[PDB]
Amino acid sequence: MGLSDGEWQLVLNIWGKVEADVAGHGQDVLIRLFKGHPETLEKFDKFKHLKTEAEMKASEDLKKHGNTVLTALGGILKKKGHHEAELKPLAQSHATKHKIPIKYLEFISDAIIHVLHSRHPGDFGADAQGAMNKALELFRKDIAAKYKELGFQG
Ligand code: HEM
Repeated sequence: MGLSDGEWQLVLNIWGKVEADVAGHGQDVLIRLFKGHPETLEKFDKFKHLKTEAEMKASEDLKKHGNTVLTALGGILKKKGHHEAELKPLAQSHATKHKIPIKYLEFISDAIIHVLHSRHPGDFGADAQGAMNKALELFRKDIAAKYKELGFQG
């Protein structure tokens, strides 16, 4: 499931573009996630009134969440697979406190890739697409294993 050094370089180069506007990218990720998979939105009582894309884009609170999520994921990606320390608290909260179904991590991975195509079509070529897919697959695989270790089957 690992990535080569070259693959990690493609991942971190496109992530570098995300880092120019972490909150905005993160907002767009959550908009894609919530619109495409409304069951995910249901996990956020505070966002229940957000129905349209425009309403979601207008929400500074959703933007803050976008920043939270992509800040943590960026920290994980920069470790190039050596992310035990970063993954531990995230698995613990999402498995045992928030109880977020493991499938939703696939949905958010898809959403990240959608946003990268949307914002960076010139710089997100097929090699970067493949490498980013591998990186998100590794993250998902590792956090799914932790979910089970923690006793969360959802
Ligand atoms: C790339 C995947 C994700 C990352 C990096 C991520 C990151 C985080 C971080 C850093 C926090 C705050 C600290 C904590 O409680 O752990 C958090 C809180 C939370 N996350 Fe996630 N998250 C991810 C995916 C999801 C998904 C897919 C959902 C639900 C659909 C979700 C639901 C929550 C909820 C309900 C909270 C508590 C919200 C609050 O009370 O403010 N997360 N997330």
